[PDB]
Formats: sequence, structure tokens, C-alpha cells
Amino acid sequence: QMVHQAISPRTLNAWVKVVEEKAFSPEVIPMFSALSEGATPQDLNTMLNTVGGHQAAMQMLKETINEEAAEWDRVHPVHAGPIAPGQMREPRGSDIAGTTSTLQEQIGWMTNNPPIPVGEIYKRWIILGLNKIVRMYSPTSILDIRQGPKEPFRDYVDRFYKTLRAEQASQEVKNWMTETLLVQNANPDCKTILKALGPAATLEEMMTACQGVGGPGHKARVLAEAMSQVIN
Amino acid sequence: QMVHQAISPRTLNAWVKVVEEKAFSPEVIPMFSALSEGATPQDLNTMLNTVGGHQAAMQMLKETINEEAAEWDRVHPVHAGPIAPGQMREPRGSDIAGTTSTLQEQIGWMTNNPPIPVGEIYKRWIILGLNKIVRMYSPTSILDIRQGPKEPFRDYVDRFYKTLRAEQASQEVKNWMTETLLVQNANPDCKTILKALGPAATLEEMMTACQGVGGPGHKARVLAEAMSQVIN
Amino acid sequence: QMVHQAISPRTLNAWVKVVEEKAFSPEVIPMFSALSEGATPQDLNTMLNTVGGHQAAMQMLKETINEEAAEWDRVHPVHAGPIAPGQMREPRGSDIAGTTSTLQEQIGWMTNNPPIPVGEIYKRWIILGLNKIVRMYSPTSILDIRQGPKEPFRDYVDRFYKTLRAEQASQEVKNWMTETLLVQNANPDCKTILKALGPAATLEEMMTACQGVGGPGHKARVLAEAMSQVIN
Amino acid sequence: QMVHQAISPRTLNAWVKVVEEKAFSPEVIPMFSALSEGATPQDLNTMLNTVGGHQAAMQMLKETINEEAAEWDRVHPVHAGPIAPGQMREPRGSDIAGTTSTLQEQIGWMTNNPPIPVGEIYKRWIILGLNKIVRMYSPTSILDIRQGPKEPFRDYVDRFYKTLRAEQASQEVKNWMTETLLVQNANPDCKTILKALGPAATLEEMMTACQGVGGPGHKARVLAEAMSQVIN
Amino acid sequence: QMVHQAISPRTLNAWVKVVEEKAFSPEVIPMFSALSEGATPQDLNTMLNTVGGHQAAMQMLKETINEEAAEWDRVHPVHAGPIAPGQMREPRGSDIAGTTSTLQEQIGWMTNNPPIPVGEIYKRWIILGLNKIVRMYSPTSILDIRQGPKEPFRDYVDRFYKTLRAEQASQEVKNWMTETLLVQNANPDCKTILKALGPAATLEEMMTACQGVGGPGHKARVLAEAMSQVIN
Ligand SMILES: CC(C)(C#Cc1ccc(-c2ccc(Cl)c3c(NS(C)(=O)=O)nn(CC(F)(F)F)c23)c([C@H](Cc2cc(F)cc(F)c2)NC(=O)Cn2nc(C(F)(F)F)c3c2C(F)(F)[C@@H]2C[C@H]32)n1)S(C)(=O)=O
Ligand SMILES: CC(C)(C#Cc1ccc(-c2ccc(Cl)c3c(NS(C)(=O)=O)nn(CC(F)(F)F)c23)c([C@H](Cc2cc(F)cc(F)c2)NC(=O)Cn2nc(C(F)(F)F)c3c2C(F)(F)[C@@H]2C[C@H]32)n1)S(C)(=O)=O
Ligand SMILES: CC(C)(C#Cc1ccc(-c2ccc(Cl)c3c(NS(C)(=O)=O)nn(CC(F)(F)F)c23)c([C@H](Cc2cc(F)cc(F)c2)NC(=O)Cn2nc(C(F)(F)F)c3c2C(F)(F)[C@@H]2C[C@H]32)n1)S(C)(=O)=O
Ligand SMILES: CC(C)(C#Cc1ccc(-c2ccc(Cl)c3c(NS(C)(=O)=O)nn(CC(F)(F)F)c23)c([C@H](Cc2cc(F)cc(F)c2)NC(=O)Cn2nc(C(F)(F)F)c3c2C(F)(F)[C@@H]2C[C@H]32)n1)S(C)(=O)=O
Ligand SMILES: CC(C)(C#Cc1ccc(-c2ccc(Cl)c3c(NS(C)(=O)=O)nn(CC(F)(F)F)c23)c([C@H](Cc2cc(F)cc(F)c2)NC(=O)Cn2nc(C(F)(F)F)c3c2C(F)(F)[C@@H]2C[C@H]32)n1)S(C)(=O)=O
Ligand SMILES: C=C(C)[C@@H]1CC[C@]2(C(=O)O)CC[C@]3(C)[C@H](CC[C@@H]4[C@@]5(C)CC[C@H](OC(=O)CC(C)(C)C(=O)O)C(C)(C)[C@@H]5CC[C@]43C)[C@@H]12
Ligand SMILES: O=P(O)(O)O[C@H]1[C@H](OP(=O)(O)O)[C@H](OP(=O)(O)O)[C@H](OP(=O)(O)O)[C@@H](OP(=O)(O)O)[C@H]1OP(=O)(O)O
Ligand SMILES: O=P(O)(O)O[C@H]1[C@H](OP(=O)(O)O)[C@H](OP(=O)(O)O)[C@H](OP(=O)(O)O)[C@@H](OP(=O)(O)O)[C@H]1OP(=O)(O)O
Repeated sequence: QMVHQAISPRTLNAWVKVVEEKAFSPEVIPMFSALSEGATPQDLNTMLNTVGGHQAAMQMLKETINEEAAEWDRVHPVHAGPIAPGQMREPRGSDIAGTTSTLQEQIGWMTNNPPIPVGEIYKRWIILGLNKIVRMYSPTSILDIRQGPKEPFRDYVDRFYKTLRAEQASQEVKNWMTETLLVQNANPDCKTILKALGPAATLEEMMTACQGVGGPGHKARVLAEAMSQVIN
Repeated sequence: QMVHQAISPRTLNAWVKVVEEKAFSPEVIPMFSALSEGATPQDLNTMLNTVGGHQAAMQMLKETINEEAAEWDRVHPVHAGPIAPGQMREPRGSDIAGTTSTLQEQIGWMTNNPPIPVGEIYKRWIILGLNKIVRMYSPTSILDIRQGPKEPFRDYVDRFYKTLRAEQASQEVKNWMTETLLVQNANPDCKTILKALGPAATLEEMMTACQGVGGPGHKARVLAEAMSQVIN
Repeated sequence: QMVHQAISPRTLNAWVKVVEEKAFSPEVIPMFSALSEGATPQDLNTMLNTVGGHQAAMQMLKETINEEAAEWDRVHPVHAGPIAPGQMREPRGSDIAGTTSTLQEQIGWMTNNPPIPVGEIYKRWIILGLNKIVRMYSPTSILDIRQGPKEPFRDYVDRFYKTLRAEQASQEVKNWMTETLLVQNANPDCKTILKALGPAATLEEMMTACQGVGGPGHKARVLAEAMSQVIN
Repeated sequence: QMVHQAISPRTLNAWVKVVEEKAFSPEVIPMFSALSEGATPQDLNTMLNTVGGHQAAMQMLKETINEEAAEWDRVHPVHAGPIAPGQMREPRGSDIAGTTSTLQEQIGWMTNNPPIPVGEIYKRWIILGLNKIVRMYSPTSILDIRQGPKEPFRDYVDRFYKTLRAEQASQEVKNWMTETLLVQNANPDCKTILKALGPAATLEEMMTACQGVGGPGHKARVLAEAMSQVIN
Repeated sequence: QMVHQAISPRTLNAWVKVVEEKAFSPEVIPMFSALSEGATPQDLNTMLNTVGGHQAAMQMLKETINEEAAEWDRVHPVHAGPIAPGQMREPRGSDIAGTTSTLQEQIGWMTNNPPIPVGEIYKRWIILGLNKIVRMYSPTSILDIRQGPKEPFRDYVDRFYKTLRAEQASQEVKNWMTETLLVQNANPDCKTILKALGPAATLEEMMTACQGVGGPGHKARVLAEAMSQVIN
């Protein structure tokens, strides 16, 4: 037969925009519940594959799906023997998840009498994964990258640029983030030097200027400055 | 038969990441060319539907595809007469674009003898559209929203928030953009008042303070201050 | 039969020069796409084996190819039974990647009716790997090796020479890099000592001169110098 | 038969615009590869013939194509002579490039069973040529035409006007280039005289004024001025 | 039959790494002799085609191979008459070089009774070529580009950038090379001006500042300054 509730182009685009705009806020759960209703496991897998970024969250979702597939296998004992020509094989957990089943098999299960709604079962598994992501997963934010009090400026710059590469933004916005947040979120010891350097300093100049922060000479210099302020 | 070069989960995710990270920089043309080789028009349509945002760009792409389909229809004249039972209908432009053709028909055209590579024809049409986008389309940027010299502060705030809603960023990043760019990119007449308000000013207080800029009272007051400087 | 699109000597040399000149900049993706079109998986493997250096990137590419081969195996079920004498075995994921297939088998698949373009499928897998490399892989640079603020000079020298051995350069250029960058990219505490040492100092004398930096005596001496400057 | 992927008017116009806008930046390689897919060698030659200017680059491309045709002829031995009435002659290197083959022969090769993708082979040869151009060819720029320290002003003017005639620009832009760059890019010895002449000076007047630069009289005069400054 | 000593992926990669790391130092001769032993002329040609850069060296090697092939043809007289059906044609010099012989013919010669080791003969020819390269070929070096005493700065800059384009380095290393060596290896007359310009000067500003060096004005000015020092 045919699946009447196969996802339309606008449904897929709406799901993509939901993920891009809201990330994994709780709002994602109702949206996925409504956009994916009636769809085959193949359509749900398409929707899950359209998620860009958030690799850790997607791995969490995959783990949850695998656990639910194991639970399905536990509850449904394997039947051994020759299947009737009219009948078809009973779904397994991987069949529900669509890893070991074709679209035709999923449609056959969904449109059979009695019907096995593999799409809805898989949808509930995905919802469990999404709930776990919403509770547990925290996406990386370039706004959260601050230099530690004893962190070398080079390591902080490396973390900043890694997070910026993972950041969802336009290249112009990422350039503006580099120009604004990197110096601002440095620790006070490095920030003093960076401000003394001037606004026109390049990254190499900034990195050389802070290369000694925490070394013997810089420690002695700041200690002597504080002691001189005290004596005066 | 079956299509061996149907897009895999990783192929679709790579396309999604390419669009999210590069927007419509020229790099999008090779990637789409390489990620979509040998795919059916249905897979191409899926890839196009996973593009979030850039609605004007997608409208441009659709116009280009429609014009290419019209060109195909002009080149291939429709032949009147019943098709042979072992033969299938010759594709029209809409058939290549995937609008009026099913996946089975596309596979039949691609795997026939002689083959009609509808996927590759549609790929070239999409590449023409993408080239037009890369040449002529410029995405909206929150960094580009600046108050006009005579523009009311309300209108500028409205434009800023519309562009922010359209911006591809996390909610925390969007909040930071609101806290940073809105006052910064205001015109000097509003910006002096906004600075006089102080950092703690809310949006409504900021908008009330600038409500009279350009009115008779504000014009008279600034002229009076300037002539106070002059006749000092 | 024969493969009409086997890579020519100039095609292979062009690929080698692309890798040597641009490393894994995005330009590598279109170039590989155009140089390898119509080639057997054996030719693509020949092209991949000519990449000198970038071992981590090539391991990434191999992981991507293995994932795509697993996806192929998942989508193509194994058929058990006696193959027809006029027929050949259906390609598996390793067969497309060329690990478990011979050049004759690849040519037979590519030139059969219906054809299985194993070269094109493998090319898309390699393109996915190259896209991952372009996005995620960053080659080591001798210019990026700087001494940490608390790093011993000997450890920094070891890191510098390891990176220099990995660097793509002529031996004369590498000697010039040793003569220019090693002292330049040392931290301020070691740089002071190295500059006081003189331009004729050897590597052993430089390591001896900086051997005590961060030790108790050096710390006391720099502290005393700072305090003396403060008292005076 | 007929070629389904024959270049459309928009495809050819896009190729022309790509060449006009980007000259031979790396971007030309993907665009060509995308615009020329599935086309006959005749369409490829039409695409190549629309390149205006860059004659040296076109010559390099022709040399690369001839080299690839020679390689093809080396790999494919010439048949004995008994051509089957139902079969057609096997293509040579010149047939792949379309110099000695007609459109009908190219279509026959492309649509035959087994197929010989003469268009794609030729496209690979053209891509090799374009890669050579991108790597090696540098277009002449009016911005780079500067007078040598001992170059006569007449010779520099002649070089400037030759380059300007070769430059891609409108006549008004060329006139503005003449009014701006010619005096600006002269050597200091001629530039001083040109500045002393005044903005209204014509080309003939400037050329007459600089006719003596480097001669014994001008050298003696400039030396005398320098010595007079020294004595005073 | 089959060639048991066909080059493995690691053999080819080792040869590529040898050429990239050692260029044509004498170490290349043993390495090539060891990696290539027992291989067909086709494998030898692959290894030679994987050499990027050093085009003059490769031309020398090709000339040496052609002369050795001529020597082989002189020593082995061509015999007129039909070859025996069980026998194969006797190799010519081009057959040993692999230009006019297919892989099947090479394998047939190497595995015949008595055997003709065309691979070993070709290897000795290549060794002669590599020896000629090691003795007579010196690769271009960016470190060797120095401005002549009265070379115009523009010509020296052109030479520097051509050599830099030919240089085997990463783009970052080439940028650093431009930042360091170009001013450093200018002649003293231009170098004084370049230092007077300052570190922030662009290439166009440097070319304008040195455009007059060697012209009448600059010669008179420097002579006048020297005479000022003398008559001081
Ligand atoms: C052809 C088509 C119709 C299809 C299909 C199709 C079929 C099956 C599956 C699949 C479903 C369920 C399980 Cl439980 C496993 C499994 N279990 S296992 C042995 O432990 O790994 N494997 N698969 C791969 C299988 F089946 F192919 F083997 C699956 C997918 C998933 C959909 C999915 C994506 C996701 F993110 C998280 C999920 F929970 C499920 N997509 C992938 O898995 C590929 N992926 N994975 C991960 C990650 F690791 F981060 F989670 C990532 C991807 C990514 F999308 F690239 C993206 C960056 C993130 N799609 S179409 C048009 O969409 O291409
Ligand atoms: C079921 C499935 C396999 C399928 C399919 C499927 C089938 C056909 C088409 C389609 C293709 C070509 C043309 Cl030429 C037309 C057409 N020509 S017409 C009379 O002028 O409108 N109509 N269609 C709708 C048709 F065919 F249904 F009639 C099409 C699509 C397109 C793919 C596409 C997306 C795109 F962005 C630009 C394109 F050029 C083509 N997607 C849509 O069209 C929906 N869309 N449109 C637009 C816009 F208008 F902005 F461009 C937008 C969307 C959006 F994705 F929401 C996104 C915000 C942007 N997908 S699946 C798993 O992928 O869901
Ligand atoms: C004879 C010939 C025609 C052939 C062939 C030939 C045949 C197969 C393969 C191969 C292809 C695909 C997979 Cl998926 C695996 C696999 N999968 S596995 C079980 O997990 O390891 N193994 N192979 C080895 C196999 F098949 F032989 F078993 C492969 C290769 C690869 C080509 C390749 C190179 C590459 F860099 C990255 C790739 F993704 C694929 N070359 C190698 O792999 C050897 N290599 N590997 C790595 C690394 F580890 F860094 F990635 C490195 C090399 C290196 F080249 F030395 C270089 C330093 C880097 N070539 S010829 C003229 O070319 O000599
Ligand atoms: C009927 C029709 C459909 C056709 C065809 C048609 C057929 C063949 C060829 C051709 C193709 C390949 C080779 Cl390898 C040779 C060859 N090899 S050879 C013995 O060394 O000269 N000769 N030809 C002439 C041949 F075959 F006709 F004899 C060719 C062309 C080329 C296409 C081409 C253009 C190009 F720029 C660079 C190329 F590599 C290939 N166009 C020309 O060559 C004319 N050209 N050449 C050069 C230059 F020298 F600068 F590169 C220039 C032109 C120019 F366009 F004027 C432009 C200023 C530059 N077109 S159409 C479109 O006319 O209506
Ligand atoms: C298909 C395959 C199995 C094969 C083969 C294959 C077959 C033959 C040959 C060949 C061998 C010997 C001679 Cl004596 C001649 C010849 N004699 S002649 C009439 O005077 O020119 N011609 N050939 C071309 C022939 F045979 F096609 F006619 C050859 C090559 C050579 C191998 C080679 C490379 C080399 F550097 C120096 C050599 F001495 C020999 N590679 C080329 O020639 C292409 N090349 N040439 C030169 C240069 F000119 F600089 F030396 C350059 C290249 C380059 F690689 F691009 C690189 C920049 C340098 N490869 S595979 C997988 O490897 O692609
Ligand atoms: C009589 C005078 C008024 C004064 C009073 C005394 C005097 C003084 O102290 O001023 C002693 C120094 C001299 C003699 C001047 C006169 C001028 C000359 C002269 C400027 C002459 C032109 C010559 O130039 C050339 O030959 C051109 C050149 C490029 C070198 C070439 O052709 O190769 C040079 C060599 C540059 C000299 C330098 C010596 C002095 C200053 C004298
Ligand atoms: O007590 P110490 O044995 O002398 O330890 C010191 C000291 O650590 P203490 O807090 O225990 O005193 C310093 O201070 P902390 O950072 O750990 O708070 C620390 O680092 P800093 O000097 O940068 O502050 C480092 O001192 P050093 O920089 O010399 O490594 C360390 O080791 P030392 O014994 O070598 O001084
Ligand atoms: O000074 P240059 O820029 O190099 O050019 C030359 C050159 O001088 P050099 O010795 O430095 O090369 C000539 O040679 P000399 O006599 O000084 O040895 C000299 O005179 P001659 O040409 O007669 O030999 C004179 O050349 P000119 O007669 O043109 O003045 C001079 O100046 P120019 O740069 O103007 O040629």
C-alpha cells in the first residue's frame, strides 16, 4: 500500500527550522510529536539525520533508541519456523528503528491487518531520547568560554576557537565574536596586558604579549608592583 | 531496479552542515555537486528541503529550476500517441524536477536502456540556481542593521528585532546581540541619549527617551546647545 | 572490457600537486571530484596513497570510508546461493572501497549491464571523508609552536623539533626555521636568557642556560631583581 | 539519438559570466565541472570558445588538451581496419576533443552500448588544463604597470596603453584609469616633472616634458640641485 | 601470470614521502632502488608520476631514460618476421620504459621462460637519471633570492614571488617567508628605504618607495648625502 502520512516538504523544513531555532529546548518534543505523526520509521530517520551539530545529543538519542529496541526485543520473543506466505516477519527492535528494515517492510507492517504501528513505536522511543537530551544535554556556547585564573592564554585561545568553530553563526557573526569576546573573557592578568596592547593588536601579538603570564618574571613583576604600591 | 547512489544518512547530514556553516558561499556548489551525484530527483528535493532559512534564495532556486524545466520542455517536444507497454512515458521538465514524478518513475528513467539521467539533469538545474544565489543573494545580517540619520528609534528597533528573529544564532547569542548591537548601531542623536540613560535602561525606557528625537523640541534643544557653544 | 577514464600520468601528478600545495583546504574537494571522475576504485586508492603526511587526516578519511561501506552493506542485503555463470557477485562495501576487490572485478562491475558505478560510489565516500577533513582537521604548523609560560625549555625544544620533522619544507628552510623561530617563540623568561647569551649560542648552550628557569634559584633571582627595581 | 544534457542557453550564459567575473580563480574549476556535465565535446568547445581575452591561458589549455589526447592515443591502439558495418570507428584523442569528430559521431559514441563518455573524458582534459591555468597563469593588470627607475617615459606610456587595451573594463573606466594611474605610477624622476606640469597637461605635453629624463642634461641638473642643497 | 613484487600502498607512500622529505639528495637512489625492486615498469612509472615539483629534474630523468632506451634499441636489433604464436614480441626500449607496452606485456616478459626483467632494466635507467639529477640539479630556494646591487625592486619582488610560488611549503609558512625574507634580502639601497618605511608598510607602498632607486634623482641624492658627510 502507501503511507498517507508521509512527511511533506514543508513538514521536513519545519522540523529543520525547529531544530535550528530552538536547539533542544522542551519545545522540540511537541513539535517532533506533531510533525512526525503517522510517518514511517524511514521518515523519522530522515528527520533525525537533518539535525546539524549537537553530535553529543544525537549520540544520546541513539543510545536511548538502542535501549528501547532492546526492551522491544525482550518483550517480543523470537518465533522460529517458516513464515506463512501471506504473513510477513514480525518486527524486531532494529526493524522498528529502521536500521534493518526497508521502507516497504515498514509500510507493510503499518498497513497490515492487524497493524503494527512501527512509526508510532519508534516515535515514542525518539521522544524518550529527546526528553533525555532536553534534561541532560547542554550545548556548547562561545559566551561561556572564559579564561581560567591560571590558564595559559594560548590554551584559552585554543578552546575559544574550537567552540567558535562549533558555534552556530554566520562567518561575519563569528568574526564579530572573535573581535569582542576573546579579549573580554580573558582573565584579569591577561586582560591588563591586552588592553595595554591596544585595539589594533593582532592575535599573534596578543598571544606573544601574554606568553609570560604566570612565569617567574611576570609573577615577580606583579608582586613588586603591588609591594611598591604598598610602600608608597 | 534500485539506485546504488541514493544518499546515505551521512551524505544528507553533510549537506545540512554545509548549508548551515557556509550559507551560500561558493563552496556550496562543489559540495552539492559531489554529495548529490547519482541520486534521484527525490533525494535532490530532500536535500533542498533541508535548507533552513534563506527563503529568498530558495525562491530564486525554484525560479531557476522552473525556467530550466521550461527549456527542457521546449527542447523535447511532447509526442502524441499511446506509449508502448514495455516503454514508459518520456520525462517532462516537471518530471525531472520531481514535482510530477514518483520515485519509481525516476528510478525507471535512470535505470532504463538507454538511460535518462534525470537526477543529473536536475542536478545541473539546481547548480544553475545555486550559482545565481551565490552571485546575487545576500543574507540579512544583524550586524548590518544601523539606524538611519533621520529614522525614528522605534522603526530602527523594529528592524533590528525582525533581523534578529531571522538571524541564525542561539537564544543566548541573540540576547547578547540585543545587549550589544542595538545601542551601538543607533544614530548619534539617539546614541547620546541612550548613553545618558545608563546601562540598566530597559528597552521601553530607551524607546521613551528617544521618542522625541527629530521632533521640534529636540531640534530646538540641540540647536540651542550648539549655539550656546558658539556664542560662549 | 577497459576503463576509458583511467587516471593519466598528468591526472595523478595534478592530484599530488593539489595535495602538496593546498593541503586540505576546501579546494581539494572540487579538484578530487574532477580528477577522479570515471576512475576505478583502484585508481582512487592510488590517488589516496600518494598523500604524504597528514596521517591523522587520512585516518579520518579511512574511518569515513568504513562508515560508508557499512551503510552500503546495511542497504544491500547479502544474497546466498549459486551465482549465475554469466553473472558476477554483487559488490559489497569493501569491494567498492577496493580492499576486497580486484581491478578486474571493479571493471566488470563498472562495464556490466546494468552497470554498478563502484568508482562513483567510492568517490562520494571519499568526498565525505575529505569534507570531514576540511571541517575538522588542522595540520600542525611549526609557526604555532610557542613555549608555555611555565613550560621547561627542553620540553619546548622537543615539541619544536617534532613539529619541524613533521613540517613540509626543504632541509634548508627547516634550518632557517630553527635559526629564527626557536628563540623567537620561547617564553619571556627563557627569551631574556637566550638574548643575553648571544647570537652564536648553540642549542646545547641554550638548553643549559635555560635549564634553571622556574627553579628555586631563578625564581628568587628574578624576584630579587624586581624588588630591587622597586626599592630604587 | 539525442543528448539529454546538452547545454541550455542559461548554462552557456552562466559559463560566460563565470569567466567574465572570476577570470581564472579556483572557482572556475567547479563551475565548469558542473555546467558541462553530460555535454558533448562540441558543447565543451562552444563553452571554451566564449572565453574572451586570456589568450595565453587558452593556449595553455590547448597544450594540456593535446597532451591528454596524445596520452589517450598511446593507451588506445589503432585498430587493424575491418570496421563492422553496424559499429562505428573507435574515437581517437582528436575525436575526444572534437577537432576531428562531428556532433553526430560524439552523440553516437555517448549513446552507444557500451557507452564511451567522450564528453566526460574531454571534460577531465579541460579540467587538467584549467588547473594548470589557475596554478600558473597570471592575467595582465593595468594596476601593475609601473615605470622602472631608468625606464624612458615613452616606453612606460606604451606599456601602459598596451595593458589598458588588454584590460577588461568599459571605455569610461579605461579613460578614468588613464587619467589616474599613468601619472601616479610613473617613477619619481618623471613624477616630479609631471606634477610640475599641472593637471591640464595632455599626453603629448607630459611626454615632451619627460623626454629628457635620464639624459645628460637632466642628470647634471638634478645633481646640481642636490649639491646646491648640500652647500647651502 | 602475476607479479608478486607489485608495489604495495605503503611502498608507494614511502616513495612519495622520500621525495617530499629528501628532494633529490643522494639518499633517493638507494630508497628508489629498494622500494621499486621486482616491480613492473608500470609501477615504476606510477612512482615517477607521484613526484610533485622538480619538473626540470624530471625532464632530465626522462632524457636519460630516452637515451638508455636508444642504447637498448642499438644493442638489440629489430628482427623482421612473424613472431611465433606461443612467443611474444621482443621488447624495445619504449617497451621497457613502459610508453609502448601494456601491463600485460610487461608481466609476460617478466614471467616468461627465459625471463626478460624489463622492470629491472627500467630501474637501472631510472637510477642513471636519478644520479644525473643528484649530481647536476639544484632545486630553487626562496632563501637564495636576493636583490642584485642594481636590480630594480620590482624585478626582485617578481623573482621572489615566482620562487615562493614554486617553494614547497604551507601557505602560512609562505606568508611568513614573505613577511621576513623579502625586505631582508633586498639590496642595501632599497633596504634603507624599506626600513625607513616601517613594519606596517604594504607591498605596494614598498614598491612605490623603491621605484626611484637607481634613477637620476636617487643617485644624486645619495651622492649629495655622501658629499655632505665628507665636507662636514
Ligand atoms: C536513507 C535514509 C532514508 C536513512 C536512514 C537511517 C536509518 C537508520 C538510522 C538509525 C536509526 C536508529 C539507530 Cl538506533 C541507528 C544506528 N544504531 S548504532 C549501530 O548504534 O549506531 N545506526 N543507524 C545508522 C544505520 F542504520 F545506517 F546503521 C541508526 C538513521 C540515523 C537516524 C538518527 C540520526 C541521529 F543523529 C540520531 C539517531 F538516534 C538516529 N542516522 C544515523 O545514524 C547517522 N548518524 N548517527 C549520528 C550520531 F552518531 F551522532 F548519533 C549522527 C548521524 C548524522 F545524521 F550524520 C548526524 C550527525 C549525527 N538513518 S536518509 C534520506 O536519512 O539518509
Ligand atoms: C516528500 C519528499 C521526498 C519531497 C519532495 C519535493 C518535491 C518537489 C519539490 C519541488 C521541486 C522543484 C520545483 Cl521546481 C517545485 C515546485 N515548483 S512551483 C509550482 O513553482 O512551486 N513546487 N515543488 C513543490 C511540489 F513539488 F510539491 F509542488 C517543487 C520539493 C521542493 C524542493 C525545493 C526546495 C527549495 F527550497 C527550493 C527548490 F527550488 C526546491 N520543496 C518545496 O517546494 C517546499 N519549499 N519551497 C520553498 C521555496 F518556495 F521557498 F522555494 C521552500 C520549501 C521549504 F523546503 F519549505 C523551504 C523554505 C523553502 N520537494 S521530502 C522527504 O523531501 O519531503
Ligand atoms: C596496489 C594499489 C593499486 C592499491 C591499493 C589500496 C587498496 C585499498 C586501500 C584501502 C581503501 C579503503 C579502506 Cl576503507 C582500506 C582499509 N580499511 S582498514 C582495514 O580500516 O584499514 N585498508 N586499506 C588497506 C588495504 F586495503 F590494503 F587493506 C584500505 C588502499 C588505501 C588507500 C587509502 C589511503 C589513505 F591514506 C586513506 C584512505 F582512506 C585510503 N591505502 C592504505 O590504506 C594504506 N594507508 N593507510 C593509511 C592511513 F592509515 F593513514 F589511513 C595511510 C596509508 C598510506 F598510503 F600509506 C598513507 C600514509 C597513509 N589502497 S597502489 C598502486 O595504490 O599501491
Ligand atoms: C563549430 C563549433 C561548435 C566548434 C568548435 C571547436 C572544435 C575544436 C576546438 C579545438 C578543441 C581542442 C583542440 Cl586540442 C583544438 C585544436 N588543437 S591545435 C592543432 O593545437 O590548435 N584546434 N582546435 C581548432 C579546430 F579544431 F577547429 F581545428 C581545437 C575548438 C576550440 C575550443 C578551445 C578554445 C580555447 F580557447 C582553448 C581550447 F583549448 C579549446 N576553439 C579554438 O581552437 C579556437 N581558438 N583557439 C584559441 C587559442 F589558441 F588561444 F587557444 C582561442 C580560440 C578562440 F576561441 F578564438 C579564443 C581566443 C582563443 N572549437 S563553434 C563554437 O565554432 O561554432
Ligand atoms: C597510467 C599510469 C600507470 C602510467 C604511466 C606512464 C607511462 C609512461 C611514462 C613515460 C615513461 C618514460 C618515458 Cl621515457 C616517457 C615519455 N617519453 S617522451 C616522448 O620524451 O616524453 N613519455 N611518457 C609519457 C607517455 F608514456 F604517456 F608517453 C613516458 C610515464 C611518465 C613517468 C615519468 C615521470 C617523470 F616525472 C619523469 C619520467 F622520466 C617518467 N610520466 C609522464 O611522462 C608525465 N610526466 N612527464 C614529466 C616530465 F616531462 F617532467 F618528465 C612529468 C610528468 C608528471 F608526472 F606530470 C610530472 C611533472 C612531471 N607514466 S599512472 C597510474 O602512473 O598514471
Ligand atoms: C669648485 C667649487 C665651486 C667647489 C669648491 C671646492 C669644492 C667644494 O668643497 O665644494 C671641492 C669639492 C668639489 C670639487 C666642488 C665642486 C663640485 C664637485 C663635484 C660635485 C663635481 C661633480 C662631480 O660629479 C661627477 O663627476 C658626477 C659623477 C656621478 C660622480 C660621475 O660623473 O661619475 C663630483 C665628483 C660628484 C664632485 C664632488 C666634488 C665637488 C663637490 C668644489
Ligand atoms: O608551596 P609550594 O611547594 O611552593 O607550591 C608552589 C605554590 O603552590 P602553593 O599554593 O602550595 O604555595 C604556587 O602557588 P599555587 O598556584 O599552587 O597556589 C604554585 O604556582 P604559582 O607560583 O604560579 O602561584 C607553584 O609555584 P611555581 O610557579 O614556582 O611552580 C608551586 O610550586 P613551587 O614549589 O615550585 O613554587
Ligand atoms: O650608474 P649606472 O646606473 O649603473 O649607469 C651608468 C653606468 O655607471 P656604472 O659604472 O655604475 O654601471 C655607466 O658606466 P661607468 O662609466 O660609470 O663605468 C656610466 O657611464 P657610461 O655609460 O658612459 O659607461 C653612466 O652611463 P651614462 O653615460 O648614460 O651616464 C651611468 O649612468 P646611466 O644610468 O644614466 O646610464
